[PDB]
Formats: sequence, C-alpha cells, structure tokens
Amino acid sequence: TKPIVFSGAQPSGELTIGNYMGALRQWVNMQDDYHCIYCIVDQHAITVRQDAQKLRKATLDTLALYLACGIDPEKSTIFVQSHVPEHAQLGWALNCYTYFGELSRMTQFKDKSARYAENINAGLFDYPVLMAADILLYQTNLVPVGEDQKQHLELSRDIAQRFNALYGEIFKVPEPFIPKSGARVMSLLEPTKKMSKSDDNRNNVIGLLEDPKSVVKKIKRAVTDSDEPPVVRYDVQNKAGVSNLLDILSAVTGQSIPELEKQFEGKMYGHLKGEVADAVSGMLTELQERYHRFRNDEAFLQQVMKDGAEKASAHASRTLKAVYEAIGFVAKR
Amino acid sequence: KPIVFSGAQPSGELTIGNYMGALRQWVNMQDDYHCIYCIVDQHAITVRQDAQKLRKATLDTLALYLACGIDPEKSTIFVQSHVPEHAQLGWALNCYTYFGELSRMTYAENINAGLFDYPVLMAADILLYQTNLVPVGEDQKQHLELSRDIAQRFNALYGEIFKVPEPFIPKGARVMSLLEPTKKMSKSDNRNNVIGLLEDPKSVVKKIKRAVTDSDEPPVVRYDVQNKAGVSNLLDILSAVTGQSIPELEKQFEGKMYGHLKGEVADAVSGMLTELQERYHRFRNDEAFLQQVMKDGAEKASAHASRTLKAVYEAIGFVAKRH
Ligand SMILES: Nc1ncnc2c1ncn2[C@@H]1O[C@H](COP(=O)(O)OC(=O)[C@@H](N)Cc2c[nH]c3ccccc23)[C@@H](O)[C@H]1O
Ligand SMILES: CC#CC(=O)N1CC[C@@H](n2c(=O)n(-c3ccc(Oc4ccccc4)cc3)c3c(N)ncnc32)C1
Ligand SMILES: O=c1[nH]c2cc(Cl)ccc2o1
Repeated sequence: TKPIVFSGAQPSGELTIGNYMGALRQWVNMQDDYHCIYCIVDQHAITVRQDAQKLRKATLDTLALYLACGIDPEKSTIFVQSHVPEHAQLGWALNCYTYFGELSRMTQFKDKSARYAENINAGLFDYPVLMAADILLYQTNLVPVGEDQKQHLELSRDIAQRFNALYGEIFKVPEPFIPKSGARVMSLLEPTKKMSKSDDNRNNVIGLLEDPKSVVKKIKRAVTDSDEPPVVRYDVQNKAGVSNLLDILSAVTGQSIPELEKQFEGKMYGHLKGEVADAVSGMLTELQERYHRFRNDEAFLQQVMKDGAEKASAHASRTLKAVYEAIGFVAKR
Repeated sequence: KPIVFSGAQPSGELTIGNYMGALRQWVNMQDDYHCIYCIVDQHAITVRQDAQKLRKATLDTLALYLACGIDPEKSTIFVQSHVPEHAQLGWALNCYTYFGELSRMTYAENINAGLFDYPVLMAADILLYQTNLVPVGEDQKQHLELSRDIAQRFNALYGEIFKVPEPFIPKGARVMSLLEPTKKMSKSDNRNNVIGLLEDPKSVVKKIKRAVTDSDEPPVVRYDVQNKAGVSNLLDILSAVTGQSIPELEKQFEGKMYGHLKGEVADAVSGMLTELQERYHRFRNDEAFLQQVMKDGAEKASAHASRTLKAVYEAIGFVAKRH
C-alpha cells in the first residue's frame, strides 16, 4: 500500500494564489505518487463566526475549486470534515493527551484572538487538537501545508508519539511537506504581511476566482522599492515587494529565481510586473473555466462528497476502534 | 413528560448514601420522567487511568445501576462513547463557548486539555437530548449554568434549537461519614468513612463498630446533630433502611447503649445490600445481557441525539451528509 498524504483547507473567505502555491499545487502533483486524502475542514472554519448561508456556499465553492485545480476524485479521497464523526470523536480523546501549555503558545490563536477579540472561543484555543485528529485518523505519512501551519503539525507529531509510547503503534508519526517556492506568499501592498484569504483590503491579494483583469491591475499597483536604478534582485529584507513578485513568477512558471534575475537583467519593474501579470492572468482564466463547469453541477459535487465520506469513514473508523481499545473503552456492538 | 439526564462516571464505588439518598429516589420516578443514564467514559479519561480497569468499571457501573433498579425498558441507559453525537456536538459547542468561561471554573500548563474543556462536553451531553431537568450536586452547579448560557446564546442566534435545562431542586436521606459525622459520605473519600454497596457483612460491622459516637454518661440514643453527630447519623442511616421514624427508634433504644444501635445498623444495612449484591453479580456476570442493554440504549440515545445534531448542523450551515 502507498504512503498516505492528508491535507485540509477551510471553507472560509476566498482562497488565494498563496493557498494555491503553498498547498493545492502540491496536492495535485502528489496524487499518483501517494494515496492522497483532501478534506474541506468546515468544523475548523467555525472557530471564526460565519454566516450560515456563506459557510454552506463556501464549502461547495472549496470543493469545486479543488476539482478545478486538478484534484481527481478517481485518484484521491475528497470529503467534508463534518460528514465523518470520527474527527470530533478522536479530537476529544486527543484533548486528554494534549497539555494546555502546548495550546496557549500557538501563533494562529494569538493572531486570531487579537483580530476577533469579541469571539475568543474555546474552539479557537483547541483548534490544534482537532487538526491532529484529522491527520492521525488516516495513518498519515505526509502533510502538505504552507509554512504558517508548521507548528500545528509539530504538536500532532508530539501527540502521536505521546500516545504511541503508552499504547503501542496506533498512530503513524506524520511529516511536513512544505514547497521550496511559494510556501508563504506575501500581501501585495504589505509584503511583510502574509497573503490572507480574509484580508480587509482586497488589493493585497490575488484571489483564485477573481476577475483576471482586476489581478493585472493589482500586480501593477504592487509595492516595490526606491532603488535607483530600479533592479530586479531577490533581497527579502530590502526588496520584499520585488522578491514576492519574483517568487510568484517562479512558482507559476517553474523557473528559478537565479533564472528570473538573469532574464530581467537590464530591465526594470515594468518588465517584471508585466510578466507576473501575464503568467497569473492566464492561469486564473483556465482555472475559472474548469471551476464553473464543476461548481454548477450539483449532482457531481454531491456524488464526490458521498464517495469521499464513505472512503474516509472506512479508514477513520479503523483507527478510532484501536484508539478506543487502547484507552480502555467498552467497544460498541 | 420531562427528559431527565444523569451522567454516571464509570469509576468510583457507589456508597449507601448514593443508593438510599439519590438512586433509590429516581428508580421510583421512571414512569414520571423520561430518564436518561449515560455512563460517561469520555469524561473519565480527563484523568489518566489503567485501560483495563476503565473497561471493567464501565461494566461494573452498568450492572450496579441495573441492580439498583434502573429499568432499561423504561429508562435509557447507555455508554457515552457509543454515541458519536456527544463528541460532535462537543466540538460545535466549543465554538460558542468563551475561553474565559472555562478558565472561570476552579502549573496549569501541565493539565491536559480534557481537564480544561470537559464542561463543554457536559453541555453537549445534556443539550443533545432536549433535556428539561439535570440532577446535579453543588460541585457541578457552575457547569449546569454554563450549559444554560451556551443553550441560550446558540438559541438567540439560530432560533429554539435547544431546551434550556433546569436543575432538579428537590433533594431525602442524610448519610454522613462514619469517622467525621459532619462531612457527607462520598465515594471520593479514608474508606473507613464510607460503606460501599458491594461491602460484605463482616466489613460493614467493622466500619460501624468504629463509627464515632459521644462521651455522654450514661450513653443515650437520642437525635441531636449539633451535640451528638455520630449517634444521629447512625439513627438516620437506620431510618433510611427500615423506614422507621426517628421518634420510634429513640423509643426502641431507650435505656440502651451505642453497641446495640451499632449492631442493629450493621444488620439493617447488610440486609439491604444483600438483594442489591445478588442482582449485581447476576447481572455483572452475564455479558450478553449487558451487551444487549448497551446496544438498545445507544440506539435509543442515537435516534434522539441525531435529530438534535442535524438541526444544530443545519443552523450552523454545514453541508448535510450524503451517505
Ligand atoms: N499566504 C500564503 N502563502 C502560502 N500558503 C498559504 C498562505 N496562506 C495560507 N496558506 C496555506 O494554504 C492552506 C489553506 O489554509 P487554510 O487557512 O484554509 O487552512 C488552515 O490553515 C489549516 N488549519 C486547515 C486544516 C485543518 N485541519 C488540517 C489537517 C491537515 C492539514 C491542514 C488542515 C494551508 O496549508 C496554509 O498553510
Ligand atoms: C470547577 C469545578 C469543580 C468541582 O468541584 N469538580 C469536582 C469534579 C470535577 N469534574 C466534573 O464534574 N467532571 C465531570 C464528569 C462527568 C460529567 O458527566 C455528566 C454529564 C452531563 C450531566 C451530568 C454529568 C460531567 C462533569 C469532570 C471531568 N470529566 N474531569 C475532571 N474533573 C471533573 C469538577
Ligand atoms: O478536538 C476536539 N476538542 C473537542 C472537545 C469536545 Cl467537547 C468535543 C470534541 C472535540 O474535538
């Protein structure tokens, strides 16, 4: 049997080129090499307060976006997290092998709490324990994520090791798969602030389902530097805007930074921004064409969800049964 | 008919204070209310324990509740972990519970997240069954109020999805500690202060013989909680078992010493525990019966739990499961 890949994306906000380059792109490429399981984590999404209609719609948007990106329901398991009770079940049990200190220190909790001060709920605190359960249920070997999720994974490895130490080899210990380019794509007007899918300012983001023409305009208006002469070079501390653009260019084309720097020799930010704009505009136009064919076919989405959940439940139930046996619960008949 | 929900923790040996003081009451109200008894193994794992002891103690708890007279045909009795809706609703309710409310209940970096988050599970356990009444002790009054606040908050956003649970106000027997007659007899205790429902006649005698009395000269068997705590407890225990009034017993032991009282108390108690113990060992040593009660209970629980969770999930706006 192949090693298992597991990842998730929240059905909240609007997925960006950041979400694509740091996660989805890898998801699509791993599908034959490994046994891949992709999850729409609607249970994680409600740690920030959602309009009920927005959540339902955004869950089906996320599904259609996965399919449009090239996730193949014939190769991978695609499912919605809340359709598999084993996630919440393992999550509770895994709370009892997770320390408060491990949860208090989490950066996402801190950053989330400050932004939604009027909704610092216990789910937001306990977010990482559900995310561990998500991963450990499927005997996962690899987890393809962006750099912002590194510490959440690390806790899951500690949990898995902690549990195994007491009870034997119930879990596999997962390992991160973070891309070489575009693991943390930066905001257009704030190149020191990560690109957010729920940013107040849309001018910071390249949205995957945004009008391409609006994206070319955002790229032209992206912040650069006062360098005289203007030079296209990777200098993150001194050239964050230009660099982030060069990295976007790299990961869309597959080209190297050294190659790009060479290609833009004797040229300025006009040549740069024109090239990033052509690359990304062509990608979004193709993706969006696929997206609409999928998103408007409810019967197809419904089938994918149904088959997905069945496959996941077969894996999930097997793992939970052994967890429950280990911890000493009377087994259900 | 009001829905009553009780959590019975698979651990802890039940005392005579539990049986004649609480359970015996509720056995006799199973036609008055739709009573639900949930063995809460998911709550138990907040404290690390031996897995095989937890499994055994779950079945020990079930057998004893059946032996105390909980009828699986009138009441719903089941194991918490057999109904996934508990953990499912638990997570969803985490997202409507302030972190502050969990920290407001009784260094801390070394406690497991279970010990911190379990009141949300308690809220879910109760709210799943549209519960009207929750019989709670004072240790768990703060927890019920959190359950009430959570239900109201959710309801105000989404409509009347939950019933707002109420405490069961009415309390009737006072069973106090044998060597500390001011403290109520509790399983959580010096086992010389308590009498377990599975204790033998010989152990009962030894514990009652040690029970504190007073230095009154001559010894006088009269009820007086302030001045004669030990003797008063012995009288209350005897009354609870036999149904004889205190005044009747005060006459029955006129001109008698505390040894006579102690001897009669031990006979009465051991007399009561015997038919309980008979049913217990008979139920406990019948796997298929226990397995059948558990199967039936969980099916009944899941039928009702599933309708609440489905309405909660629709309100929140999750895409419904296809299956
Ligand atoms: N600007 C950015 N540049 C590069 N990568 C980025 C950028 N912003 C986001 N990402 C990555 O995109 C994925 C989706 O993030 P979400 O917020 O939906 O989703 C999250 O943040 C997860 N908690 C969802 C989750 C829940 N359970 C799981 C189990 C395994 C893996 C993942 C999950 C992520 O991989 C994230 O790292
Ligand atoms: C603040 C304070 C206080 C206080 O004085 N104490 C003493 C007992 C301490 N404490 C619990 O009460 N529980 C617990 C166990 C089972 C349970 O089941 C139900 C479910 C629904 C309805 C009734 C009972 C509910 C709670 C604890 C736990 N799981 N894990 C640890 N401690 C638990 C709280
Ligand atoms: O990860 C988690 N935490 C949880 C807390 C409750 Cl009450 C239920 C399920 C959970 O899953």
